[PDB]
Amino acid sequence: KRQVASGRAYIHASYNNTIVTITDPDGNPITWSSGGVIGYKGSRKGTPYAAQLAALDAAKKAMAYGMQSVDVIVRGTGAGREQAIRALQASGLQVKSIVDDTPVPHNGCRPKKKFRKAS
Amino acid sequence: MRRYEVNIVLNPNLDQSQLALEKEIIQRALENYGARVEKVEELGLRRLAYPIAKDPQGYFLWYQVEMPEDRVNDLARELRIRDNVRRVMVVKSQEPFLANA
Amino acid sequence: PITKEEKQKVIQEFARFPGDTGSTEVQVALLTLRINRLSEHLKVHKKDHHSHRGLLMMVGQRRRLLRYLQREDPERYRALIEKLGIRG
Amino acid sequence: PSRKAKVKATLGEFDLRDYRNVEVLKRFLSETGKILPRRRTGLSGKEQRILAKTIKRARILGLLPFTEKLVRK
RNA sequence: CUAGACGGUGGGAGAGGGUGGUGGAAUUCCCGGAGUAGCGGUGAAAUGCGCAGAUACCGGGAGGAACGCCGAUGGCGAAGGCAGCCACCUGGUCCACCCGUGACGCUGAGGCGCGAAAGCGUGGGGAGCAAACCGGAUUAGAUACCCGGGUAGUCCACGCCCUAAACGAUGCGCGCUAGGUCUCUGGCGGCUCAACCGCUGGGGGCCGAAGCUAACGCGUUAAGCGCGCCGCCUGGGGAGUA
Repeated sequence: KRQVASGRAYIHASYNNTIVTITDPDGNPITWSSGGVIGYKGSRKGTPYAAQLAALDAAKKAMAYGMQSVDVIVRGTGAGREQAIRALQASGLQVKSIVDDTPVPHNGCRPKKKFRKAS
Repeated sequence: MRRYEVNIVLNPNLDQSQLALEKEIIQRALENYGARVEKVEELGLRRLAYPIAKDPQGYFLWYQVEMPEDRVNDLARELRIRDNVRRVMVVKSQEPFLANA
Repeated sequence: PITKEEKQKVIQEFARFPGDTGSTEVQVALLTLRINRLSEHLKVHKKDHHSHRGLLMMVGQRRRLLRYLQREDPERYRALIEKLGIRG
Repeated sequence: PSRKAKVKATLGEFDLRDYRNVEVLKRFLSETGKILPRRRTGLSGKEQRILAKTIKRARILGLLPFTEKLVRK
């Protein structure tokens, strides 16, 4: 209930869950969805299907604020990130562009054991 | 003495005056350290590959000098003191290593 | 560093005769020069151990050329020392 | 394969030591600020080794990038 | 005396070392903005965090530590080990000319020095990581592995400790004994130049002559053929102990 139309869609994939946040031309979120927002509670939350559902839920809800065109921004890798980038393209919203902006350090903090054994 | 190459990138928003003033201090600074100005170039403004001091452009000054190496480090401490000075790279002049010729 | 000037100045100042570039006297002189600079650099930079080995060697090659001088001409020897000002 | 064209051949006689020739230097960079391998720069071990310092010097001055974003994907 | 060695003049390459400076990426925290119901995490979960509004997103700030691509099958150092850029201080080393000294050599018990990590002492710092420790889970039990926290420590300085698949598992020097192939770094030379090519010097790999070896394998970077000097083994455990 503002009527935006043009905006951004942040797809935050991960090996545990996917969460999409839609925003206005300059960052402030309009609506957000995830694997939890919808049914799924544990492992299920990750799965590409969930990512899909969540993507859609995100768009549908954003359709209300009158959204139409969006720029997609993918962050991270995980259980079905592409499905999300697809459910959007189909959701109805015209996807203006998909862009990987997954953060990466130029080597700063020692990661937790679980993510070390590398170099 | 050794022959060097001073590079200086300063704010691209200086007016005719403000600019010529910073150059003043430079030329002034150089002598203060023995910098014997062999020559100069002034490409002036250029679109930086990435922003410097938020500013996406830069004004360039190139001076090929001759001076007491024992002070080259100070010469640049001095040159960096300026607020409009947002880059200073002194380099030992080197024979132009050609290639593909 | 030691300029060509700084260098040749010592070379001519020690040479046994016009054009002498490798007389023991000269060599020892040049080494005494390098040593001192290094010993200097090292009075500061007490951590630059890597360079210190370089000194151990200079001092080495020198005390070894001098050893050769006595054996041969015991006079030029006492002469070189006094001059350069080696020992201590 | 990497047999598209050696950046060296596709170019003139340049001073590999010159850290301001954004014009030519920019040629040895990937579709990102990355410095290309000899496989693609057609330079030699020695030449290629001098380029790096130059391309890096040029990066500090702000003339050359450190890294660029990838388009497509 | 010049064939060893050292020096001179002139070319050169390099993450060799020391001091100061300088940048951007990322993590954490803090501040502002924008927005709801979860986020996180796993084999599944739970603890945990979140409506005092978390999660993802934008901007601002503070602080510590480290320095993708290039990067190699690469380079440097005596070893341990060493990878932004800039200047200063500084070590080693190769090549050309053959110009100077004229055997000035080799090895080296003991000595002295150097010698990762952890650890110790004083002080500083602390972003991330993380012995101990505090929890969650798994299990028959779990004093573990997995997950959430977390102190010493890791970072700096000064001093100490002195150890190790510290490996090429191959003490140092010198001489002598088919090649082939890839590679890093220098050369002067050949085709009117260049592109291309030469061979030639130093280094890194692979394959292999002769030969060596118990075999495996080694094979001008010897584990081959020789000489010099050092260290060490004698069987295993007890024991690197008393």
